[PDB]
Amino acid sequence: NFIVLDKYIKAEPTGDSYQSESDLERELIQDLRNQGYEFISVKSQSAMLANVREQLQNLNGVVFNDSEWRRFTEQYLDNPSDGILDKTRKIHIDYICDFIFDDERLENIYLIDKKNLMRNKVQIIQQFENRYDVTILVNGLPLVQIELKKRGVAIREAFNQIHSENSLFKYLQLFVISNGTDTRYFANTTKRDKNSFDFTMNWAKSDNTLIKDLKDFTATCFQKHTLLNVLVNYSVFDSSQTLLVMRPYQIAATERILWKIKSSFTAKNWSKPESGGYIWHTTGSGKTLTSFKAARLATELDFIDKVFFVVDRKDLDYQTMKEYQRFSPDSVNGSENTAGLKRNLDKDDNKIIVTTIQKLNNLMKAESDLPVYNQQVVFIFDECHRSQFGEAQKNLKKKFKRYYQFGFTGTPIFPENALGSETTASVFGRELHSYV
Amino acid sequence: DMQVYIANLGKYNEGELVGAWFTFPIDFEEVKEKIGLNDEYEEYAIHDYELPFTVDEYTSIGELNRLWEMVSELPEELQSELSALLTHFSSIEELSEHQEDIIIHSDCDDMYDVARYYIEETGALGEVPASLQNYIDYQAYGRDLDLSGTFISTNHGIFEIVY
Amino acid sequence: GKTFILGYTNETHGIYQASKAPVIIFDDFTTANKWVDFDFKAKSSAMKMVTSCDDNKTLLKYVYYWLNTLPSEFAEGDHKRQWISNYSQKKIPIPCPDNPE
Amino acid sequence: ELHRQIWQIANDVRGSVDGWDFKQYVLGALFYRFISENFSSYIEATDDIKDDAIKTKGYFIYPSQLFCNVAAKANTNDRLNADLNSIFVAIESSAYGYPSEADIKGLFADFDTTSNRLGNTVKDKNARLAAVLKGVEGLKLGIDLFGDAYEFLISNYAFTPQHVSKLIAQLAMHGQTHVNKIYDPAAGSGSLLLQAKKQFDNHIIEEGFFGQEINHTTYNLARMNMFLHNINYDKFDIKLGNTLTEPHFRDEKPFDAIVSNPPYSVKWIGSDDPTLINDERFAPAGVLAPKSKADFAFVLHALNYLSAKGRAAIVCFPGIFYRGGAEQKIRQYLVDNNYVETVISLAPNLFFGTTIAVNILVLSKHKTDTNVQFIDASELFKKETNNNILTDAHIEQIMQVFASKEDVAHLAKSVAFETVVANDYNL
Amino acid sequence: DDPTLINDERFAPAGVLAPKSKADFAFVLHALNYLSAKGRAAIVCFPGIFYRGGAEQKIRQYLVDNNYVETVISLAPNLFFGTTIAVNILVLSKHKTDTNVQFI
Amino acid sequence: LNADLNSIFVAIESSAYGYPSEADIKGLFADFDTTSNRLGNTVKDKNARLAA
Repeated sequence: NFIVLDKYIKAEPTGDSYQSESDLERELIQDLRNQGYEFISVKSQSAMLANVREQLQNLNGVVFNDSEWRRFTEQYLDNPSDGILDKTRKIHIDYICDFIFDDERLENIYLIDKKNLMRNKVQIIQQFENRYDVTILVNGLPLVQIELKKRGVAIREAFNQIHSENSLFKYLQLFVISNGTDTRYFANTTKRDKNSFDFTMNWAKSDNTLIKDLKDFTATCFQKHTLLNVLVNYSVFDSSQTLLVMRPYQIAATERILWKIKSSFTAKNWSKPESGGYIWHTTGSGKTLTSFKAARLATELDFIDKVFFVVDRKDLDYQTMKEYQRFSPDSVNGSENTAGLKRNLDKDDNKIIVTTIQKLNNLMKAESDLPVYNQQVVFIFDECHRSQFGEAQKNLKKKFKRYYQFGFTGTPIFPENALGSETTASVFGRELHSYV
Repeated sequence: DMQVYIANLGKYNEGELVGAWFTFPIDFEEVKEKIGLNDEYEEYAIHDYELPFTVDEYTSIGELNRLWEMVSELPEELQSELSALLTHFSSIEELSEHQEDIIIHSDCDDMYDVARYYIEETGALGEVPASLQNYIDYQAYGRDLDLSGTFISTNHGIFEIVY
Repeated sequence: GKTFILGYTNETHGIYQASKAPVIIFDDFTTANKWVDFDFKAKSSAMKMVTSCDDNKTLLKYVYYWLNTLPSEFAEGDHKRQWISNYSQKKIPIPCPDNPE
Repeated sequence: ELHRQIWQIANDVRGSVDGWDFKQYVLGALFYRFISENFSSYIEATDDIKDDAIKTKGYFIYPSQLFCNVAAKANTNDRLNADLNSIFVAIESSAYGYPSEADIKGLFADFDTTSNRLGNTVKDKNARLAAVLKGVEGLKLGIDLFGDAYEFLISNYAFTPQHVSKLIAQLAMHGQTHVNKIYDPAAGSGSLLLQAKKQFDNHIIEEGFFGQEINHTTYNLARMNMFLHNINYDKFDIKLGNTLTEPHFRDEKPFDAIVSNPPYSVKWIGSDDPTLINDERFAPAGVLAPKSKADFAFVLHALNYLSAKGRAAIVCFPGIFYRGGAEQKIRQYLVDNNYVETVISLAPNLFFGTTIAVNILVLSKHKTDTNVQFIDASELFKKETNNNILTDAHIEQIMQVFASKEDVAHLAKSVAFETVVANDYNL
Repeated sequence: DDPTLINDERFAPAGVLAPKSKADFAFVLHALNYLSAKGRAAIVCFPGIFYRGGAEQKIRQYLVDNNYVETVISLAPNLFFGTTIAVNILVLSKHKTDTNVQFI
Repeated sequence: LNADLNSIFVAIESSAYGYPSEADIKGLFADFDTTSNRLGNTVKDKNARLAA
């Protein structure tokens, strides 16, 4: 079901003392084979390339000759004039290429089955050609770098102590650096002291508790669905260009939200308070970012028709829109009024609609049963029922029926700053996930 | 058209959310009876507006009626394109300075029509011989007027800010 | 150019036609073509109109001449420039203070 | 409404580049919707607004005998609309190739070659094609006013306006219900052959509206042009390539009425790089045309393919003026008999992206026996922009002038053949 | 400006900022950003600069706050590829006399 | 590169003159050779177009 589970799996070492970078790696590989990964021995370059036309036969289910494979390798796979940035774009955006056969039919060569992640075949390899390294290579392409260190290599100098042809290793995206007592991980950004332990992440338990060891780290994050959802569903390739990785508790609460959708939709229930729920991420969230990811996953999640992430306004609507055209492609604003907003409810392909609560109230005081009424629609509020109580909520329970009523909030019921609105417990149901 | 959601700074987090929409003219005591009070005077929390322009989060209501009277002062085709016209300018009294200085073209719809108007019917050169009738580069004439003149392409026509 | 393209319907088109001696300025970007608005005339598309406020002194065929008393700065049309300050402000030698009589 | 849907095309689908590039995509989606509606209408002769995959080859051969495009079981635009906004692009690339398999008989195919595409990324291509298919899908098209949209869309700003084409047709037509019509050399569009069917909806088609044309995209749009007007499969086809190099059919046949619109002074290098001195169409000329024109190759080609009731209505820039002794003996061989009969000049402009006055040559193997010119300079109704249009019954005035050899003042008339040989063969 | 070019090194000395269309006047603001007193800098602009109203007057006034601009030179239409307008050459150094220059 | 007709192979004008186009050692100044490296449309219509 989930990715981050509430129960915590056991922690063990694989030692084979970690001062040597050649022994416990083998036990790690054998644990991955116990997780169902496949160690092959290609300590070379060209045959590894042929491994790609090994995998894609399995992947897209179609057959190359040699010449079209040279065309695909030259023109799309291993364009030599390109760096890590556009190749990262090919990871997260341009992961499909059209191709014309000698039969002259156009077929869409994929790279990752982002629909059925279980279809995607994985492999694991290790050191060759320097240092002693571990490489997780999925569907032919190498993705995850793993380097163990000594006990002497401190967590601050995990990066601060250590740091064509071949150009095939340019596809490497994640720098998962370990030492024996800790493991951190980050994107394709290698600044010296700013991207140290502060900007990298330890893995954590279900709610808050961080992880230090290795084999438990393996049994958590190196799972099949887990590592793929890391690589696909929770990777934010900002068009800075900068890849961003979400916090683990962010991903966990997102999983709680989407699984709540999955559970309530198959139970064909709507409009209950306990069908809702809310998140106390008042700080350390990137509530913009986490809301964007949850919203886009709702849009692709296809149970529904519309996702209304609504807020109240004090330079918020222009702000987060500006935050989300950073997250480049698609978001319909609530500009400028409830005139063409109905055209926006008519419109799709730009599915996420963001507006003020007061524009919505200008639609909900009147306007007499909009055609998106009895449709499956998810209302992602912000500043939950401790900061919304009135005409929105009462005409929400009055008018609207098939709403999935969620919301991030920095405002649950506090003793400190609860001068916003009414209760949340019998209105939005129960609290779901929180962070200090 | 031109209505604001303004209340209240009491319970600053948009608690005591009252007062739906206020078309102009807008009074202190009218909104005050709409909202009561927040035991003191901290109100007109500007958070939402149907306005054809850009307004600020703490603009006083007398200034709001001032802006509305400047809107109602202007002709309605200019009231429709205040958003486009204010791009060149910065305020409305500024716009009220050169409100005489706007050339309106419902007749002209692109730059080509502007060139054909200012050449043919204006008669900026006189003779149009039949040997020369086709042979007036309206495209380059529009490029040169675009270099010189301040032009704005709108829905209802083309507006020339001539000084 | 010349002061005559032919007739039009004067009924219900707001054509001014009635002071029997105004003047004009043609052109925008030329500022040299001068005509006395003689009899009953339209407002056709570039006729930036000039008459007087004080109609006791001016006798504006006077000032119709007084434009072309200076052709050396007034009546030279060269580029794409409007000259509102140039014909608006100053100066003109006037036999004021024999005004108006 | 006609101009309302024309306005819908003039706004909605026009996005987001120059129209000559997305034109192919728009017209392809339009044509696919047409085949969808036509095939769905035909299979009802019982509620296929949604189909069923029950394809019977002994029954599906009957469209291949009859319409020669079995679309699919369930791969039409009405059935695309459910799967519209979904992965992926090349289902239309498949559903081009499959109905264009259809080898039985007389393929008239290799045809939907538009979408390749650009495009910059695959999701961008998918969203753009979804937008185009929705915008074509989001139209109000009833069932017969479908080609009018194609008439407007081909009449973008950038082509032989309809009254001029109508004038060519009425020049091509009087006292005539006689198989065959028509042949066209250098057809360009079929927009001038559109009025041929408006004439031939009256009695009947006679044979195929035979054209040959050079530019391959123009070739494809012309073939779908005369496909869209409910024109039957069997006869109506166009050959690709130059007519000056390789005309076909040479054997088939001496024709009875022919029209044209040749290009403007397009060159050709064949004099005499092959033995075109000793061909069948340039040999009675005695000389060949220079490289700075092509028009007389068309007209000798024309009078080659011509019957007793054969007439040739061709257009010209005034490069047929006198232009020297070789062009004299061209003109002389024309006035050797009553080959050329009347000429008609028009007034500038009347044409897109063009200036000059044009000329209309009328040719027949039929006695007169003199040249009776039928020429005005005005009118030539030059009020609507620009010399537009030769209005309805303004053209009938000109046809009435054409009718029986009239001699109207401030208008042209007969000349003597002795006068025009006493003249130096002028117009 | 929507970014911190509202409060950059060159448009905060400008006071009012470059509009959506006439941002040619930003470039001389850029040109003084890359400038020393001895070495002189020659730019050109199409002649839509008289001082272009109060939207650019202070800009012009900033340029005559000191002699940031030194000299101007006019030209003849065409003397280009089909303009047919002149331009205005603006030569900028902080090498002052000081006197206004109209040596055109 | 410029001699004949009917050779092998096709592709000489977009991609794979890589050792002058990339040329990382040193002072490389990329997008340096964005004109003609290796591809390529036909057999020696293409490469005899190059030849002639």
